[PDB]
Amino acid sequence: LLPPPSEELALNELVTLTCLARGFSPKDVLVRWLQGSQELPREKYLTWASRQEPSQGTTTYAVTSILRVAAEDWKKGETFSCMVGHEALPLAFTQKTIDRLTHINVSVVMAEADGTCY
Amino acid sequence: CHPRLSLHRPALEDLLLGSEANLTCTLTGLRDASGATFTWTPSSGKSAVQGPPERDLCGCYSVSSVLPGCAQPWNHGETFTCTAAHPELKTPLTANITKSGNTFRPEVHLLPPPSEELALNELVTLTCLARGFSPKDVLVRWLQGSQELPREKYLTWASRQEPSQGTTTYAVTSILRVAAEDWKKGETFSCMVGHEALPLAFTQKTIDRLAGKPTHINVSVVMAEADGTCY
Amino acid sequence: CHPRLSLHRPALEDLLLGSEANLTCTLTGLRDASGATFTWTPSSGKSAVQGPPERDLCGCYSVSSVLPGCAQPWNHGETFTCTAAHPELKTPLTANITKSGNTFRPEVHLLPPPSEELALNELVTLTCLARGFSPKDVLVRWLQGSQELPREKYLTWASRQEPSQGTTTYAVTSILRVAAEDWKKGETFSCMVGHEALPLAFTQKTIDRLAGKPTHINVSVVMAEADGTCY
Amino acid sequence: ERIVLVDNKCKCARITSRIIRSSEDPNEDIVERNIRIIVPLNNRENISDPTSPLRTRFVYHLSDLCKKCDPTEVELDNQIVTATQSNICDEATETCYTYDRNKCYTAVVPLVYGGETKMVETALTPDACYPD
Ligand SMILES: *[C@@H]1O[C@H](CO)[C@@H](O[C@@H]2O[C@H](CO)[C@@H](O[C@@H]3O[C@H](CO)[C@@H](O)[C@H](O)[C@@H]3O)[C@H](O)[C@H]2NC(C)=O)[C@H](O)[C@H]1NC(C)=O
Ligand SMILES: *[C@@H]1O[C@H](CO)[C@@H](O)[C@H](O)[C@H]1NC(C)=O
Ligand SMILES: *[C@@H]1O[C@H](CO)[C@@H](O)[C@H](O)[C@H]1NC(C)=O
Repeated sequence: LLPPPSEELALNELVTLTCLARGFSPKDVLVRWLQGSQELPREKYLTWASRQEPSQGTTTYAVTSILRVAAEDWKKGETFSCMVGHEALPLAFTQKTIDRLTHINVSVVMAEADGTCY
Repeated sequence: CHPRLSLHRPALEDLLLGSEANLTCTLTGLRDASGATFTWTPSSGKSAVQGPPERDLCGCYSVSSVLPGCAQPWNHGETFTCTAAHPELKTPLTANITKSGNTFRPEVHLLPPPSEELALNELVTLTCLARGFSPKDVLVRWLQGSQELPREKYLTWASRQEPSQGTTTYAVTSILRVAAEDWKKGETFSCMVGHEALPLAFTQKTIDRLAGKPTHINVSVVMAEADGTCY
Repeated sequence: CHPRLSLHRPALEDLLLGSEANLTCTLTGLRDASGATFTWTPSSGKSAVQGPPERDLCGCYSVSSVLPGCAQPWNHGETFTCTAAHPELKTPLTANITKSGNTFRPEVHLLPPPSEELALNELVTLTCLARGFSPKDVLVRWLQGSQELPREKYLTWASRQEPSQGTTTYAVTSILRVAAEDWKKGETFSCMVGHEALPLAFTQKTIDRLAGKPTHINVSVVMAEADGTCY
Repeated sequence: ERIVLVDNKCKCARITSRIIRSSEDPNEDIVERNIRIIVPLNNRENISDPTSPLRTRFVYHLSDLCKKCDPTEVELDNQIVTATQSNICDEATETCYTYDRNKCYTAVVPLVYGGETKMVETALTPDACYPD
């Protein structure tokens, strides 16, 4: 799952979120989208069909889907996930990797030094 | 008077955007009146326009015409023969024009403004630069976000050749001056370059702030009761 | 056809680096190359020797002359009054010349090399941009360390006018490609620009690798209750 | 901390820099830039006595710290020409933040001597105004 692009956080109109599924053998797959706690209708996002991915050795697949939500609520900190089903998975489970949004370190030194410059 | 050597190819500014390619080939040398003779060896449904003459070196005239044959024979390698004839001496040096070979790509750089102009709150300036391309034909346009600016806001110099080691190459620059409030807002700008040795005929570069930002910053605040300055 | 009279200014190079400001006076559009006489109104070193009746439109006559005299009166704003009295006209006609007012002094900037060009370790580019000057004459030289590089190692474009912010000003650019070893080692490079509006007639900018974008920045702010004298 | 780029005394700022080069991976090195500011907590805005409160805002622009304008000498072909080195120091008008240890600063105050009043001169930094 990927965080949104930077340029959508400039005019602050809407925000798109991409879900990528890659590399399986049997070519039947579902994708379900959800915001917060409730799942969404199938007519509220766009999803593709799966095509054979070019790769060395063996033949696998891929699929993609996107969904556009507002700007201020993603500034607020609501939560998403992307529940991709399959046949060969023991529970057909999700991935919820999303945040509301830099490396900082703050220290205080009492510095009993014998002698230095400044 | 004496016949000379002259060349005229199709225009790149209409070859990369539209399909209004016109061939017009030249051979001059003026002593007599209209004794017109052509070579258009592909003439597959084209009618050559001719018009009135214009001003020359106090009396002389010169002639040419136009073929609209943009069915891709030029970027294939047809040789498009140019050769005059007259009741005169039948010894021409001839012109035979085609898409040339041994071509190289340009390499494009877009530069940030100098820091002296930033601390004054006036217009700031940007610089585009391309160098290393083998024929001397190129187009340069500017953008602001996604809007192409009108072409009377910016200055572009010509295309000149470089000092080199054997292989000959060319270079070109251009500048664009924008207001400091637009820079400090966060609006982006771009330089587009067209050339015929590029496979998709265009390249872009983009610039704003936050592009050459440094990656490490140490800030230490030394309070009172702890001054230790050395000379 | 038509005979006219034209007057060129002295070149910039021999006025600044030297002082010998030879002038010239050109009429073109005649066909009898023996009769020509010229006349200047200030003439103390009056021996103005005429030039050769060189080539013209298919070998016609076109003659000019030169008045010697060096650069003390030209800077104070004198006037010169060349006129011609050839026998292919029934009139003597005259133009004049004067060191122009309404001038502005240029702003020079050196730009550090691009980041992407340093990752390949072959050669790097330095750019010199000078801007906002009112006449159409400028000089650009380059130096390594304190040694002036020879003129065939850098490329300089021409002087053109930039879009109008009220009154007319001009611009020029120049590039120089040096080895990526002695940039990283720490040699210094200078761009020098000469123009008539600058007070000492020259200005310089020097750059090296230390005076560019750094990677690390350490900031130390020390508050001093003691005194305000800055030892 | 090896090569001094500027050591300015009207604003009391100092900037040094240094290349420290790794031999492995010759495509990446590091270039260091050190800045030291000393803030006076008891100076006035203009330097006379009754001006204004304590200066409480201190502004440093890097292009005005590093500015260099005293002329230099360049040898072009076989010639010595005098060049300037900056665009922006038109003559002062700079506001200084600290005193300078080798320059001295005076003021003028009127006092009375029974009859009319004089134009008494007063030292503000006494170590540097000694007449010799
Ligand atoms: C910072 O404060 C100083 C001290 O007041 C200012 O310097 C002085 O300002 C006065 C006020 O205009 C100037 O007065 C002139 O004094 C002469 C006597 O020397 C008198 O004959 C004139 O008629 C006039 O009144 C004076 O030129 C000036 N400079 C000195 C004494 O050296 C200073 O201008 C202040 N700076 C700012 C930025 O406010
Ligand atoms: C075209 O004319 C030039 C003129 O010298 C000649 O060298 C060249 O061979 C000609 N092209 C062909 C295909 O003959
Ligand atoms: C100088 O030129 C001006 C304008 O071109 C005109 O007065 C005349 O041609 C000349 N006058 C004198 C006094 O030389």
